[PDB]
Amino acid sequence: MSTDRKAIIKNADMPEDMQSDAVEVALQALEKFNIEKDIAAYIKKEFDKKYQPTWHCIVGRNFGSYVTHETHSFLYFYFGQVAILLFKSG
Amino acid sequence: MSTDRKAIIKNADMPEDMQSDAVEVALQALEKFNIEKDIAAYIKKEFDKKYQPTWHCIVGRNFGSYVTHETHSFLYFYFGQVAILLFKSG
Amino acid sequence: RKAIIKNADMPEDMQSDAVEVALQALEKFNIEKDIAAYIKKEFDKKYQPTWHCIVGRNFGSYVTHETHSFLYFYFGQVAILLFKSG
Amino acid sequence: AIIKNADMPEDMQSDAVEVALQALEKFNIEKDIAAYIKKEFDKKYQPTWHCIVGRNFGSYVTHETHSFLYFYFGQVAILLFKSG
Amino acid sequence: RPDHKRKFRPNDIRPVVRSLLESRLENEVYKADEMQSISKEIADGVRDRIRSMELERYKIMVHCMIGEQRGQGLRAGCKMFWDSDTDDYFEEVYVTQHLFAVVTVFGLYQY
Amino acid sequence: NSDVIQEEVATLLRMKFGQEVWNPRKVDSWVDDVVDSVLKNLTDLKKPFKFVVSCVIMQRTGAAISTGFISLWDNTFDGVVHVPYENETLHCFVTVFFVKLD
Amino acid sequence: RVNQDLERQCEKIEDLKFVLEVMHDARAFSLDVEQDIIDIKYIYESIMHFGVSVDPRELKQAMDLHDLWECTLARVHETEKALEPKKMQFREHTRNEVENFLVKGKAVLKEFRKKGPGRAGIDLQEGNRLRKEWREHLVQLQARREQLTKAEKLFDLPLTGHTHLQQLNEELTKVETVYDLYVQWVAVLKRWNR
Amino acid sequence: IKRDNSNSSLRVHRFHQGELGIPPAARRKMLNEELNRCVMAYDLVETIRLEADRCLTLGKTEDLKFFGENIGNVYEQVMFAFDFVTIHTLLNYDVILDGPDSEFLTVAVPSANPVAKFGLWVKVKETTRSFASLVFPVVSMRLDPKSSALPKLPKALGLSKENVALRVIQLRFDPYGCRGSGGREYYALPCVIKIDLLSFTERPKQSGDWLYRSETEEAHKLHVVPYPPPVLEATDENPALRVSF
Repeated sequence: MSTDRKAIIKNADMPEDMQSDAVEVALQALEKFNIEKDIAAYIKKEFDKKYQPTWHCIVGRNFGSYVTHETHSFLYFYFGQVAILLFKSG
Repeated sequence: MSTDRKAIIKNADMPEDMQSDAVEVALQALEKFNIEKDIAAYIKKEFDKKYQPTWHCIVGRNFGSYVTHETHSFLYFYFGQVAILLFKSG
Repeated sequence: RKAIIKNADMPEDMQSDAVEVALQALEKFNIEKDIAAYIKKEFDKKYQPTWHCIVGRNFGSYVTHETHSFLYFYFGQVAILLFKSG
Repeated sequence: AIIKNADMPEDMQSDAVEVALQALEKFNIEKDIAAYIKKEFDKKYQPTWHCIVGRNFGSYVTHETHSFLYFYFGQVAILLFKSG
Repeated sequence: RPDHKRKFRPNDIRPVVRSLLESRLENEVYKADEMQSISKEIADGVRDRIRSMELERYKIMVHCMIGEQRGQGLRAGCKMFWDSDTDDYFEEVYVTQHLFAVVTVFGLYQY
Repeated sequence: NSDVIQEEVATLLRMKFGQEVWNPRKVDSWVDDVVDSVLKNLTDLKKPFKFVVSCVIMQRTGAAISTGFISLWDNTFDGVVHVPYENETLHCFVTVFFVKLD
Repeated sequence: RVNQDLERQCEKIEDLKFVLEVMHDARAFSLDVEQDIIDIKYIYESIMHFGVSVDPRELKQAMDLHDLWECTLARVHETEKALEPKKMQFREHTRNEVENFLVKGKAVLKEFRKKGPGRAGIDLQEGNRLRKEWREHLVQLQARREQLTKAEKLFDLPLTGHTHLQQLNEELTKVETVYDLYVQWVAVLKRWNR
Repeated sequence: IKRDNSNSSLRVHRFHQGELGIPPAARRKMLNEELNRCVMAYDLVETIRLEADRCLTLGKTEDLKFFGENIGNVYEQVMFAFDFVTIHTLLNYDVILDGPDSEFLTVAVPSANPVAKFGLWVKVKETTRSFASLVFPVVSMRLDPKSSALPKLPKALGLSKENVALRVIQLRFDPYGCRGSGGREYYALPCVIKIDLLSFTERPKQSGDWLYRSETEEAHKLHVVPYPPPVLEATDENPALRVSF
């Protein structure tokens, strides 16, 4: 738990608290562990828990950015030093 | 499959035939485009056309991604230095 | 006093930070070894890796621009180069 | 022809013989020799090489596995490395 | 050339902007007249707040635009002319169930 | 003049948004088109000065809108132009600034 | 131990399922496996560069570990080619059995709707007893579906529904839950009448 | 700027405008430097031909073709010197006017035993006119129409245009003739002349101590006007002209 991240984020077609929870789940996974693969496993449990199966997440600082979204179910955001993407598809 | 286009292809949850089709769609996209985003986009276009929505594909070098995929909806492979992942969700 | 600067693709604020870093490194440290390793250590640990930096008094170079990471300057009789690579 | 620092196999050093030969024969100012070494080594052994040339210097290692070389020719020395 | 402590850089005021916007969307729904009133309040309050902040020799212009929510996909265009050695500019996009808002703020320096 | 700028920018907005109907795939393209064309116009006007142009698009099936602005400063040099419009499918609002480089 | 597992025989359907699932998991985590191999060779090369004298046979083992893992993976498909006629017989047997059980469960649901205790000619206590018997039969059907779920996991079937299908499955689970709540309400009524 | 981040030791801070419609004299001197180093490169060319002839007497063909490519490259850089100077002569055009003035810029190099000549004419004001055949003071080269009855040069030049320019180049050598020396009935002589027409973009905007033009990269690319265009060749007026030199 740190909750000190200042976002540089601009992409949105989805509910608002689900934006906030996407942010919080993604950042909290990094908070809790220094272990990246387990961080991603936590990400998938935590956000398919908070906003229903199924969400698919890709984490890193080198990758392209375009996916297909369930309508009003995608967030694209940047935090810390990592580009993070979280969309619902199924 | 030119020598400059040699790749290692060892990861798959797919039937072999469309795995073979992946070779020529990669060849066509790398001939039509050289920006990795554009190559992936044309691969996405032709592949989702032949195999229906919805596919998701990614290329990057700082990889973290762990997905809840349905059966026979997973594929992962390198173009030498180029890392490519592909699956079905949507 | 002030360094002769001819190159740039990198922000001004941490240009000023790098100038003060060179000030401190020259003040306490006086060998290319210790000054260079020092500046590498602080500049990595506060601007994230991986900076690679070449410090010395007579050399020459060009390789290629590194995306928004580009600097080549002089002070005194020594010259310094700094960049992203990995 | 001085070589005492390396993080390499030895065959690339066999190639490095000739690339240093042409680097010396063609160019003398280091600003362009660095770029020439970059082109040759990147076309032969992939990106991304980076090269530094000097003739009285001290450099300590900062890289990752099998990505270091450091050699002198007479007074002048040349350094090369993968990083990204 | 104002520095880290003195150059206008977007990291300082944007958290304040987002906090204020989220605090003010707690108890409102889109309504074009009051949305316009909120636009005037945002513009003049932000301009006077930064003028009372006095970042060294900087002048700031604000764009505000609040629309009734429809959940569309949008990606903005950005190009301009600048002496942005010290000048700066940034954007922000947010979506609420009652409205969407897009903010485009530029900032220049007395060269 | 401010009205001259307003009418010229309105003319270009007519020429760019005459019949276009909403599709984000094309809406982002029109955003880029407006930015490109109006900055081209302001670059045709370029003196050693500063030009600022913004473009905003929204869709209508029963919605509303209202705009307004005030500025406070030592009011000598800077200026601002506001141009509203609406068409087949979309409202188009473009605000133009000119800044005198000191 | 894997070398010995391929060198022996595993023809028995449980041991056959065990070695194929182990192979599949190894393929799933051979990222981690080859990661360990690369890291071990990496640190050992660091030791060699620093010049510490270590067993040459340890070096031979270290280099041959990855090579024999590759030969092991080749031997996996070599063995799977021969095994393929056998295991396949089991496979579609389980898809057909699971699909037929689901269809027969739909038919049993229709038969329960037609023959339920809500029809006339049954006393209240007799109707409640018949409802309890139907609930016990549904519990037995749930146990049978759990056994066939074990079969599905042993025979590589996607257990869950998919998007709309899984939320329909969750709706059915909620129907079972509210049936349990109605059983609890029946118990409350039993307390009330006592 | 000097920002002293010590305990309390003071700071140095002062900015100023720089310069007016800057006096460019250092840049004419730079152009002269370009000319002189062209001359010295030429001198190196003669020296290397002398030692190349030494090798020709001996038979070191390797060095022969070596010098071949090298001095070929040298002439190539000489060409870049010419158009490089051309671009900056375009650049230095504007702020110098204390008023409407003359339209001459010609240089011959070297002063003694010349080997190359540069000359250029550009139209200056909106308050300008058009006149007869072009007069080049130092160049000692004459351009005239086909018949003396013609008051001016043929119309295909575009004398009515305001943003037009024309230039003359002489060379005391034949660089490219070394490549196609085989297969010839005839042999050349070391003399090359060059004539061409040019155009530019903006009559700039003068106000106060400052003066503005187009700034972008397109403002920094040459606008070549080859002569004569086929469209103007289709006109009954023949664009042929008298050449004396």
